Amino acid sequence: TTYADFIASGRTGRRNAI
Amino acid sequence: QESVKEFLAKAKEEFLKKWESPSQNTAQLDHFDRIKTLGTGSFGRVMLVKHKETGNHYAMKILDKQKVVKLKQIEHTLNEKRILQAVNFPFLVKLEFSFKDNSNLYMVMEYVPGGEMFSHLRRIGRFSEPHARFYAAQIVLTFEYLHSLDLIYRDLKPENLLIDQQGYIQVTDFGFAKRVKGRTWTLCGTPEYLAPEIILSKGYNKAVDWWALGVLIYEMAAGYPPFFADQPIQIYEKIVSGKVRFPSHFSSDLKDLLRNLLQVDLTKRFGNLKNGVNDIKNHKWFATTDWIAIYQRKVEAPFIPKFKGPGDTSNFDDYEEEEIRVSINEKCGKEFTEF
Ligand SMILES: [Mg+2]
Repeated sequence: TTYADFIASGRTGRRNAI
Repeated sequence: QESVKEFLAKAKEEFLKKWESPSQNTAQLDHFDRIKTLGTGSFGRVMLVKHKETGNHYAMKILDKQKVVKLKQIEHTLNEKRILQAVNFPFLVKLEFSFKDNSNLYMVMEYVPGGEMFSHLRRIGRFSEPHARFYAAQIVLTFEYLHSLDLIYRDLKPENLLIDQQGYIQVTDFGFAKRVKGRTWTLCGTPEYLAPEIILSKGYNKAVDWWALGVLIYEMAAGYPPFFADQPIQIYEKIVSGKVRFPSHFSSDLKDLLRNLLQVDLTKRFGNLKNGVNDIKNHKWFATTDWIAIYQRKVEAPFIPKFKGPGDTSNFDDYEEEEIRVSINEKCGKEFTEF
């Protein structure tokens, strides 16, 4: 599922700016 | 009654007076007891502090001047303070004091005790559409206000949205906010939230804020953003592709709103058409929204954060603490003269 792919990704914590 | 145009003209007159004559040096460090770190960032931390005379709690943002200079964020930081001290809106965090010393810049804000929207959103998974809509409406009104002042915000995300004791939103972090009447060019923001025209190194305008609202609404309602990947370059490829997939649970009205906010052609994007923000406010997904009641904060919130007293920080993560050191030599004094 897309949700499972998100939760397994490296982008679920607080996100820094560019 | 007063028209929206008249309301916004009065807001602009109020803002311009403070924009042209900013407040400076309205407190000092030993006016406060520092209690706990509430959050961290590139240039320092935000601490819960207690004002000694009043006993009021505040949130004190601390920026290391030398680090700001090194990361080439001087003008952005001057923007942040000049704008934050001049705005006034029910969903914008209130600056109470600002000052600087040999080492640091300080912005002391009203303490927003319910934590980041980020924390609640990740924990619960996703918000219901009525719940997301309640928050989105506050952002829509806030951007209507900011854009009428020629301000672009440029850092919308759940990490910069705080929940207050009433369950309403407080927008924080004006680090990328800028007063601009033309287009601007700075590559800044958070990868998941960047509009295509930022990525493509075009000039861009306030339409990037409406794109970011699309990303936020999607993330609130889905539990994940519309474009994500472990590598930012892969995020950027998805953003410019013009392809968005929607969860099956999204209503048809939500999908239609999002197609018009996550519109890669900024000239067809809602918020950027002849009717401006009213194309968003009048969209079917917002048909149940009482915009005046939201502004007046009369709507019952989807949830109230738990609170165990003043100075309670249980809605915030814990961070490693670090004592403030103030150098005996003034650092970067000329760069921050107007702070
Ligand atoms: Mg921030």
